[PDB]
Amino acid sequence: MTTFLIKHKASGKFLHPYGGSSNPANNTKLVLHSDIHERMYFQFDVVDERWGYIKHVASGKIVHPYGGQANPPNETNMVLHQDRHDRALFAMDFFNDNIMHKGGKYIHPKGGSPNPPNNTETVIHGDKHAAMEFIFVSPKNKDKRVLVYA
Repeated sequence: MTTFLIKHKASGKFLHPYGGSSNPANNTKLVLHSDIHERMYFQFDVVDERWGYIKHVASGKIVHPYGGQANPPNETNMVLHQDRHDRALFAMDFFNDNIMHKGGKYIHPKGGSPNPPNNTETVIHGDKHAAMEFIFVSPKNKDKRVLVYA
């Protein structure tokens, strides 16, 4: 199914598991990093119309708010975990360019910087601004948007 990079729009860095492993342990944090390789490729498993799991290709683990809450508060870390459940549902809003968790909050770089350094953690946060925007691009062309829903 269609593979993509999650690119932070303001800085051009990508979502990675911290340490870049092909098999990250449960609860490894998701960070921003400039490197491109097969261990930062993602896919999107549609569950219910806009909602689905954001899946790390190399390991098959998916994105979760740490602790798996329905309504994680601001600053909750994004991590990878093997479990599938409704608290790991996100919508990939490719029109407003953001990623929304089921509870209504978004993925941010921690600190909200438009230029986070390599290995900055990502967190849940309710705010909307230029620095929490993400676009979904081809592994072979980091400037070409791809359709994550098909």
